[PDB]
Amino acid sequence: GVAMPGAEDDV
Amino acid sequence: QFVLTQPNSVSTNLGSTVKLSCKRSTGNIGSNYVNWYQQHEGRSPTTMIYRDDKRPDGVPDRFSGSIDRSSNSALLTINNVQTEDEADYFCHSYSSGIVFGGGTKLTVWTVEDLQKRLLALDPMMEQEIEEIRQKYQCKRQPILDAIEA
Amino acid sequence: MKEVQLVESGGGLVQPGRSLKLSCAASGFTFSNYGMAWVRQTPTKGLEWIASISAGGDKTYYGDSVKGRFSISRDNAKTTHYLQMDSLRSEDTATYYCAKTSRVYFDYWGQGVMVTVCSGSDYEFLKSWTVEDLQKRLLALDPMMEQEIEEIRQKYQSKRQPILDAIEA
Ligand SMILES: [Ca+2]
Ligand SMILES: [Ca+2]
Repeated sequence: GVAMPGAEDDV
Repeated sequence: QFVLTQPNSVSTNLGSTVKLSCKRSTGNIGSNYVNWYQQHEGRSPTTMIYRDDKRPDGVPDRFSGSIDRSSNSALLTINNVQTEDEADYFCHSYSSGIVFGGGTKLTVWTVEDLQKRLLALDPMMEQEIEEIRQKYQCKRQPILDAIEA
Repeated sequence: MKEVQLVESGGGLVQPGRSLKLSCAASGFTFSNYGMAWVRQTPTKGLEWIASISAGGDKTYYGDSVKGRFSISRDNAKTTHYLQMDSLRSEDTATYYCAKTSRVYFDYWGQGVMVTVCSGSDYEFLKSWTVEDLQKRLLALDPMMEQEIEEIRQKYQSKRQPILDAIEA
């Protein structure tokens, strides 16, 4: 899985 | 980078069920999460659906999202449509960049709620007038600068 | 139990080629636990994602429109993030929203701030004019602004009318 660009470090 | 295509305008009758579509142009609609935002006239967008089909608390049950892979599209379904639902609806997804659909414009009390609704029009009107003031300040300033010279 | 609130400041009017810095103050959550973003809107072109900056502030992303012209940053000890806008163009005219991320979507949005970029149009031709000629152009320009403002007032006055009579009785 991959997070939305720029949200990859959201908790 | 893919594109998300929504119909410009959709009309339905009150109490009916309306299916707003969001087609992805290249790659699979099911590859990345699809989210839906509602934006009322003069207001900020708010989340209606996140992670394809989850409702934030405070979003009523009659809103529901889904993914229709057969047409490579996402669907925002609204059951028993009310007049309060008339708004612009944007789907949203991503891959390497962030993509919004173009938006589908949907068309279809006690004294305190009415008063609140009336007074809310005043800041919206003022904001539109302020945009116009700024636009014409651009056209006016060269003249006034020319006059001082 | 805290209501999340994002508040943009800055913006307004600006010349092309020049610069503007937008601010967003964020409240109601642990600021450095979440990415922040900027999305802009116009009536015809819809929403366009402009820039994102990761939670720790070490990674930034930009939309095609603004690559190399806009720079996004954040001051965590201030719960604020910024959009520095350079080399502004007429087509950058838009309402700019700040937004918070929650992994896979934008969960909360700001109020939106209007940025108006003037045309870079040449106004050298004005120098052959007299003060009187220049004043006559002002007298022509203002009736057209007034017409635009009046059509807004009419648009909202039909919005007011049913609420106003529903209140009556
Ligand atoms: Ca003359
Ligand atoms: Ca009219």
